Amino acid sequence: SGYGKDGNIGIKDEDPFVDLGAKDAT
Amino acid sequence: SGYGKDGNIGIKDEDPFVDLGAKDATSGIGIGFITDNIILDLQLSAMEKTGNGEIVSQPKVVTSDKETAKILKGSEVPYQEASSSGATSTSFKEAALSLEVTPQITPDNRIIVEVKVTKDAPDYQNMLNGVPPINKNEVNAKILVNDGETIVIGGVFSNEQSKSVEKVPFLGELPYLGRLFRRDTVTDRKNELLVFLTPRIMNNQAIAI
Amino acid sequence: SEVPYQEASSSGATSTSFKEAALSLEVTPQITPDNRIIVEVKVTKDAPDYQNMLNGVPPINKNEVNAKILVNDGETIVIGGVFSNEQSKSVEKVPFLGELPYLGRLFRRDTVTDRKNELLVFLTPRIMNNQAIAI
Amino acid sequence: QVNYAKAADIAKLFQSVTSDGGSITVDDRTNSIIAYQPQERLDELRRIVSQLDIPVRQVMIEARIVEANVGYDKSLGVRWGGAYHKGNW
Amino acid sequence: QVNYAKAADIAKLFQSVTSDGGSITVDDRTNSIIAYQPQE
Repeated sequence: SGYGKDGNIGIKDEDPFVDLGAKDAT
Repeated sequence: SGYGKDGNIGIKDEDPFVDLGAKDATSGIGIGFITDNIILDLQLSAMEKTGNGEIVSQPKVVTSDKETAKILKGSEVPYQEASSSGATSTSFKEAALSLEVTPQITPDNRIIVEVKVTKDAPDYQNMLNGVPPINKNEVNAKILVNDGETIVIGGVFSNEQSKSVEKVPFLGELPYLGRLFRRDTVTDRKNELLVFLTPRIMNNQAIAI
Repeated sequence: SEVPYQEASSSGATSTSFKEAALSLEVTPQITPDNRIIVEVKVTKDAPDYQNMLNGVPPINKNEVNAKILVNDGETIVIGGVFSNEQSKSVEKVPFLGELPYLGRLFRRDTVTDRKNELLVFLTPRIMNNQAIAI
Repeated sequence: QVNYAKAADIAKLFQSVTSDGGSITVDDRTNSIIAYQPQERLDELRRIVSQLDIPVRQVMIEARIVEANVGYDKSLGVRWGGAYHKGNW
Repeated sequence: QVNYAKAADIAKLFQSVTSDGGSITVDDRTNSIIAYQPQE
């Protein structure tokens, strides 16, 4: 996982066009 | 089970693509997984964090000789205890950088000055409206320096060496597996603070003024 | 504008306090012949507090210098001022991947912030006696 | 004029000088004492004044705190459980 | 000049000396006592 703008795609692999869009809104 | 970033795949074997993904979300996870023959998960999860903050602030104050002058650059952290039966502790105090100086000018362009040099800062618990530990770094003292001259009124270096090791003794004993069963957390955080000062006599201009 | 604190404490204390967070100059100039003044000046800038507007515990802003200084009338000096130099670094890194040369940047999270504000106060007194003597 | 000598100290010097055996003027702004009094007393006071006109002595104090804590804790739970023959410690 | 000797102690010494049988100057900054009094 990143930190400055934390990201760890496995955790939300537990959860692409919709999830990443919002996740990556930043 | 690990410790620094604790992991023990048997407990969540009681509970791979979904569980490990979240489990292993953490900064540093090294995942080895077998699932096809058996699900046996072996991860080394490690974190290294480095943060350096340096703040250098210099306030300049023009003061009469043997008189106090004060520069204060801050905000006033209060405490509002409104205690009905006669006490209204609408207290406040400014956590401001400040210099409160009473310089005495001696002929060779020197000053013996009583200087309060304070840095303070609003408290989390105060902003939390809890029990507020406001920050205070303050030196109060009278010292002599020439006008052209800078001295370190004071300063402090804080050297932190912290080590925490968690280890199953038997597996930790194993040479090839102890690293894999010894959890080491070492943190060194060291902050040093130093205050300089230089007084430039304005009499050089004030006598001419 | 006058930032108050209303502590209305039934049994005899009504701290209907207020205080104006106003820019201000409170000057007591003494005029010396060569068009100069030794003045006791309160130079204050203060400002309404978020927590006060929040009705929480209010840290109002205060930048105030109180001092007596001598300048000629035609003359501006810096009563005071301060530069604040902030250097902040925060790095978060999985050690093993951070170690990797090509992936450490991809596994080392750097946040560096430098916010530096400097505040300075000048002053110049122009004697109105030049007009007040003629007045 | 004494920047480094306290005016009160100089006054004490003259007072003791009087004890030995007389106009004093004290200037706060310059910390300068002008004394119109017998020459001998004046000179004695001047010499003492010279001693008094000494800079306040600053010292830099560096006291360092060193704390070292080393900790070892081991706990062993040894466990034998079989319910078939109802033997379990 | 006595850095290690208290000025009050020196004053007590002179006071007892007076008890035996007289100008005293005390310097706080240097802790130095100048006394103009009989040589003995």
